[PDB]
Amino acid sequence: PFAMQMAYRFNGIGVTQNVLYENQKLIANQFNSAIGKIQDSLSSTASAL
Amino acid sequence: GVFVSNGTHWFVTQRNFYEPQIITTDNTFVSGNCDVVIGIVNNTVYDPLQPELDS
Amino acid sequence: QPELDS
Ligand SMILES: *[C@@H]1O[C@H](CO)[C@@H](O[C@@H]2O[C@H](CO)[C@@H](O)[C@H](O)[C@H]2NC(C)=O)[C@H](O)[C@H]1NC(C)=O
Ligand SMILES: *[C@@H]1O[C@H](CO)[C@@H](O[C@@H]2O[C@H](CO)[C@@H](O)[C@H](O)[C@H]2NC(C)=O)[C@H](O)[C@H]1NC(C)=O
Ligand SMILES: *[C@@H]1O[C@H](CO)[C@@H](O)[C@H](O)[C@H]1NC(C)=O
Repeated sequence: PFAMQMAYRFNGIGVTQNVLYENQKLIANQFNSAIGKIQDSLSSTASAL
Repeated sequence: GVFVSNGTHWFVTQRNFYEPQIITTDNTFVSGNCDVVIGIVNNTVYDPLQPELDS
Repeated sequence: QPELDS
């Protein structure tokens, strides 16, 4: 499952895996907003390519 | 490791090899209560100290 | 600390 994979990936950077399970919806919201900001600041005329 | 289940009983294994064991308080740690984890499961956590030690 | 008491 995806949440268990992300919890194991928090162990690699030195955070215990209960920090993901206790903050799962906040982390999902921050990811879903960061992808949208990537899409916004790419869709406009900021030629980063 | 991870928690697994053979259909009825719950074990704990390592991630890269199947080697199940009995869930005690030496394979686990405790942080919080059971109303914030999405997908929690009722089971028994065995204690390796009380049933052998009385005196 | 207290839990060896019988
Ligand atoms: C799931 O694991 C449990 C734990 O080993 C199995 O229970 C054992 O079943 C055997 C039958 O072959 C008995 O001799 C043991 O005494 C049982 N152990 C305990 C602690 O009850 C159970 O059979 C497994 N289930 C499946 C479907 O494999
Ligand atoms: C897991 O265990 C808890 C603790 O017994 C269960 O919570 C109880 O559930 C019953 C039935 O819904 C309620 O009548 C009790 O008031 C609950 N007690 C507490 C302290 O929450 C929970 O339902 C169990 N979950 C499963 C899937 O078995
Ligand atoms: C996991 O998915 C099933 C359907 O595939 C769903 O019924 C269940 O509620 C899901 N588990 C959780 C904890 O939401």
